[PDB]
Amino acid sequence: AKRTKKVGIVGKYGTRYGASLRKMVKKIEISQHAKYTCSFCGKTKMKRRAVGIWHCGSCMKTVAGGAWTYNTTSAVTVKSAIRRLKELKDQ
Amino acid sequence: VVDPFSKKDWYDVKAPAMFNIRNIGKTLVTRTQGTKIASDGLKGRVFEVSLADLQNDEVAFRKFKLITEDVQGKNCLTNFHGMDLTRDKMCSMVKKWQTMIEAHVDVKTTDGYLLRLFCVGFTKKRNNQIRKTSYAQHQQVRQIRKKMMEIMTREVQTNDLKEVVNKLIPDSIGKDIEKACQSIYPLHDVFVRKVKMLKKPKFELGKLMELHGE
Amino acid sequence: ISLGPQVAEGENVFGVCHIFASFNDTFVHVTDLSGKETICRVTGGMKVKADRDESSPYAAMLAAQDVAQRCKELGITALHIKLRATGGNRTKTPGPGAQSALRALARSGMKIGRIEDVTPIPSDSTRRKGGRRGRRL
Amino acid sequence: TKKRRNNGRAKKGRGHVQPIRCTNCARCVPKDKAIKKFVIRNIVEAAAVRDISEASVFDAYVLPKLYVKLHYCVSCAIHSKVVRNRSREARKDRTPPPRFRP
Amino acid sequence: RVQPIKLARVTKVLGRTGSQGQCTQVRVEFMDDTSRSIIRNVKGPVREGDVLTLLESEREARRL
Amino acid sequence: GRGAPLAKVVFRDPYRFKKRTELFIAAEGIHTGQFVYCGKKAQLNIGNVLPVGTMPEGTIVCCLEEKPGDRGKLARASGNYATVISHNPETKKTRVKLPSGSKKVISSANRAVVGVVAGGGRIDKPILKAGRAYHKYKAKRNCWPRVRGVAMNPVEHPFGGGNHQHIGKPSTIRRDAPAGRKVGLIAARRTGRLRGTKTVQ
Amino acid sequence: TKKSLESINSRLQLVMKSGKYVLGYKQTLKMIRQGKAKLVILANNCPALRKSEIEYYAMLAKTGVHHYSGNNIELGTACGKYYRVCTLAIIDPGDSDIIRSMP
RNA sequence: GCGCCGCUAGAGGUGAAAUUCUUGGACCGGCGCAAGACGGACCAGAGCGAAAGCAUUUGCCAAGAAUGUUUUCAUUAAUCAAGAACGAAAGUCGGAGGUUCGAAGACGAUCAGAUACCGUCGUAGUUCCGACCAUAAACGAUGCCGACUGGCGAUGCGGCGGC
Ligand SMILES: [Mg+2]
Ligand SMILES: [Zn+2]
Ligand SMILES: [Zn+2]
Repeated sequence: AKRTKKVGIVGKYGTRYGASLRKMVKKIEISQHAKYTCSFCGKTKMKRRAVGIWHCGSCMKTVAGGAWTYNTTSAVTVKSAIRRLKELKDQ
Repeated sequence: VVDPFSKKDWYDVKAPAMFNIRNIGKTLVTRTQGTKIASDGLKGRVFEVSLADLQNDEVAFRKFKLITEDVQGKNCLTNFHGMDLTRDKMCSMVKKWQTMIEAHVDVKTTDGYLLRLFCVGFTKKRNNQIRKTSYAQHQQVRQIRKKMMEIMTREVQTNDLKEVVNKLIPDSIGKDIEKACQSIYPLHDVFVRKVKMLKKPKFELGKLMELHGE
Repeated sequence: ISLGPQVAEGENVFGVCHIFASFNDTFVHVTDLSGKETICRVTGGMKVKADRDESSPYAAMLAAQDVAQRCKELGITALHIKLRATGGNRTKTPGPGAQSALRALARSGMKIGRIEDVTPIPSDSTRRKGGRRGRRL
Repeated sequence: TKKRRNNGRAKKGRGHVQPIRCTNCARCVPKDKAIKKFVIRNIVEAAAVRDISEASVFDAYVLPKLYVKLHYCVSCAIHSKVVRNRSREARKDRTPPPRFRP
Repeated sequence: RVQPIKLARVTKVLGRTGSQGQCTQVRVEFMDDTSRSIIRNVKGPVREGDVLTLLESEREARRL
Repeated sequence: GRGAPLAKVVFRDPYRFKKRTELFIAAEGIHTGQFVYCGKKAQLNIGNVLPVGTMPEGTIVCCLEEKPGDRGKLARASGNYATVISHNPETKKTRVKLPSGSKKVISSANRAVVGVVAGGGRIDKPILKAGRAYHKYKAKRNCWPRVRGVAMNPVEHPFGGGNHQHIGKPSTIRRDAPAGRKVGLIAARRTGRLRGTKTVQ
Repeated sequence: TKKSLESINSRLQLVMKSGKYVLGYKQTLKMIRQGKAKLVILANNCPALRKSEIEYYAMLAKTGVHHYSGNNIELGTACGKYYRVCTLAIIDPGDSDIIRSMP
C-alpha cells in the first residue's frame, strides 16, 4: 500500500535527528543500498560492500568506485579527461 | 647606470628558401652571460610577416608566422608555423545579407606535421539579382561544408608540409573550393582563413637545412 | 662601434611599434620584429604630470617625440604599427591617443611600414563590468 | 496611449531575442531594440594622410579601414545624439538620412 | 622641443569658435608649398591675406 | 580506520622466480582482473603509475612520492588528487598542486599513480548519531569523547574553572607558548567567522 | 549519435522477422563449427576470451565477425525482445543485406 | 590565473580625486599552459516552438508544421467544471565546479546628510547535475474555433509553369 508521504528510507529514525538531517540521508541512503547495473556483465547486482568497494553478485568482479554511490561525479570527468591527454600530443 | 643595450648583438632572421625574399630583418638578443647562452634564447621567435615583403607580386593582406628553430651564427633560420589573414580584410568581406560558411579540420601531412585548417566563404549576390537577402538553406550549408573539408583533405593528407605550404602562396586550395561549390550555391570571397600548427616531429636539422637551400 | 645593427643607408631595418591607445592612458611601446625584445616603453602618463591628462592627445604627442629620439638613436630606422583598443570585454574604440601618437611619430623623423589594427575581439566572451542597468553617470 | 505600432522592438514572431550589452554604458538591451551603427571610418584620420606619405616607404599603400559596430541603448543614443526627437506624422518612416560624402 | 617657428597665410575662414565668439580657425598654409595645410583656429579679426606665426605646426582639426 | 580501499597488485619479480604482492591506494575506476602498468614508459591510462616528468601538464595525480623513491606519500586520502602544472625539463624541478591548495615545487622523478582516489565523497553523509561516531573512532585511536576545556578544573586545563563557563584569557596564543599552554587557537593569523574562502597565498 | 545508424540496427529487426538466427554462446558455437553460421555478432561486453575465440573459430571457418557498438542489454533490445544476449549469429538473411553491407 | 624571458616606474580609475596593484620588479610586450564561463561580426520588423524560449561544427534518435496526393476510415469533431503536463528570472535543499560579473558587506569619493548614483575589493548567487517552488509588463497589454468582407509591393516555406 501507500505507507507514508514524506520519509521513505529514513522512517527508521522516526521522530529523531531533525528534518534537514533526515532529508540529507535519504538521497545518500537509497544510493548506497540500490543494486546498480554491472558495466561488465550487464546485470544489476552491484551490492555495496564496505565503503568504497562495490561488487557484483555474478561475474564476481570487484570495482572500487564511489563511497555512497558507484560513479563519482568527479571520477566520471577524470576518466574522460585522462584519455583527452592520451590522444592530444600522444602523451 | 650601465647601459643594457650595448650588451646585445644583432643577428638576422632568414625566411625559408621556398620564397623569394630572404632578408626578414635583424632581431636582437642579449649576449651570453655565464649560464644564459643566447643560442636557444631565441629559438621560438614568431615573425608577424606579410606576403608582399616575402613575395614580390602576392597580396598584402595575408601573413605567415615562421617560428625560429636554429642559429647559424649571424644568419638565423626559421620554418613555417602558421598563417592568417589581416583583420582589415577579414571584416571587410563580412557584409550583411549574405551567409558566411566556415569549416575547420585537423588534417595531418605525411611528415608528422598535424595541421589545423580554417576557411571562410561568402555567398554571391548575382548580376541580375533583384532581391537582397541572398541566403543559403541549412542543407546547402552543411553539404558545401562537407565539400570544403573534402578538398583541403585532398591537399594536405596526401603529401608532406612543403608542397602544402607551397600550395597556399597562390592559394590553390581557396580557388578549388570556389569551383567545386558553385554547383550547389555560388560563392565569391572564399579563403583559407587561418592555419594552426599542432605537433612538432622530433626536430631534425636536416629538414631545416633542406628548406634553407636554393 | 658596437651598438646598433649594421646596415647600408639605402636599406633600412623594421621593428614593430605597439601603439596602445586605450582610454585614461596612452602607450607608445616600441619593440623589434620578433615581438619580444622591448626597446622603449615611454608613456603619455609619464611625460605629463596631471592625471587628468594621462590619455591626452598632447600627452601622446610628446611621448611619441621621445620614443623616436630613442628609436633613431639606438639604430632602428623604420617601423611597423600595431595599434590597439581597450580590447575584448570592454570597449573597442581606440582612444584620443591614436592619431595624436602616429602623426607626431611621423612628422618627427621616422619611416613607417605596414600599419595594422590588431586589437582583441572575443566571441561573446565573459560578462561585462557594469551591471545589468549599466553604470548610470 | 500606445505610442508605437511595433513597440520599439522590431520583433514579431518570437518571445525572446538575445540580450546584448550597450557599448558605452554597458546596459542590457534586447538585440533588435538597440540603436545600431556601423562605422567604416579610416584609421588614419584623413587629415593625417599626406603627412605620412612623405614618411611612407611605399608609394601606393592602401591605408587600412577600421571596422567598429556601435550598438546603443536608447538612453545613450539620444544623449550622445545618434537619434533625435521627432514629430508624429514623420515617425512612420524607416528610411536612413542622406549620405553626402563631402 | 626644438622646432623652428613657422609663418602662415590663411585661406578661407571657417568662422567663430569657443562659444563666446572670441576665436577663429584659418586653415593656414605653411608658406613653403601650395599643399601642406592645417586647419587651425585663432582669436581676433582675420582679413584674408595675412601672415601669422604658428609656434608649432602639428596639432589637430576640430571634431567632436 | 581508513575510508579509501586498497588494491593488491601482484607483480612478477624480474630478479628471482617468484611473484610478489603490493598494496596501493586504489585510484578510482579500477577493478579486479585489470592490468596495471608501471614504469617510465607506461601508457597514460587510469590506475597506471609513472613519473610526473613524462605526463603532460594538468593531469590528475594521486598518491605521489614527495621525495623520489619514497614509495607514495602525498594526497592519499579518500577522494583526493594532486594536479601537476608547469613542467620544466631543465633542472628537473616541476611543480604540483596538493589538495590543500598550496602548490609545491617538487622533483621531477616522482613516481605517481594516475587518477582520483576511490572511496570519495565520504564527508557528505552525516555521522548522524553518536554510535557511528563511536564506531568511527573506536577503530582509529582513543580520541573521540573530547571534553571542552572550559568544562574541567583549573588544575587540568588553562581555560577551566570559574563560577561560570567562560574563558577569561584570549584564546589566541603565540607559537612558542609552553607545552601545556598551547590550547585554543594556536598562532592564529585571523579569527572569527570566515567571510570568503581563503583569499591569501 | 545524430543521424545515420539506420543501417546496422534497423537491418537487425528485419532479420528478427524473416531470416533464421540463433542466440547466445553455446548455440552460436554449434552453428559456427558446422558451417551454417553466416555472420556472428559479438556484443561489447562479452568477456574477452569469449570474444577472442568466437573470433578464432570464425577465422577457421573463414566467416565474418561484426563487433557491435553497444552493451548486451543494448544489443539485446536492438534485436527486439527483453533478454540480454551477447553473441548472435545469422544463418540466413531473409531479405536484408547484411553480408552485402559494409563488412 | 600561472610559468619563462624582455624592458623600464608607475599602472589603475574618475567629471575630478583617492581606497588599491607597484623595484621580493607591476602594468606592457612575447612564447607557452590551465580552468571555467561564452557562442560576437554573419543576425534582419528572418525561421521554429503550445508557451516559456531557441545560434560553433559533426555525429542515435524521437517528433512536427506545411506543401503535393484520382490514398484510406467516414463524423470519428469545436470549446472544455473536476483534473494533469510543461513553465524565464530570482529563490530554497543536496553534490560537483568556481573564470567573470556580482545582492549583502567592507572601504574610498561625492554630498548639509549618502545606509544611493561613481570608484576598489568582494559573499550568497550565477555554471552543470538530481530534487522543489508555479510566479512575471509570462504583453499583440487582444481566449480558442468558423465564415464572409478592398487593393498593392514584397520577405519565408513548399508545389506547378515559364523568356
Ligand atoms: Mg562536544
Ligand atoms: Zn557483474
Ligand atoms: Zn548606452
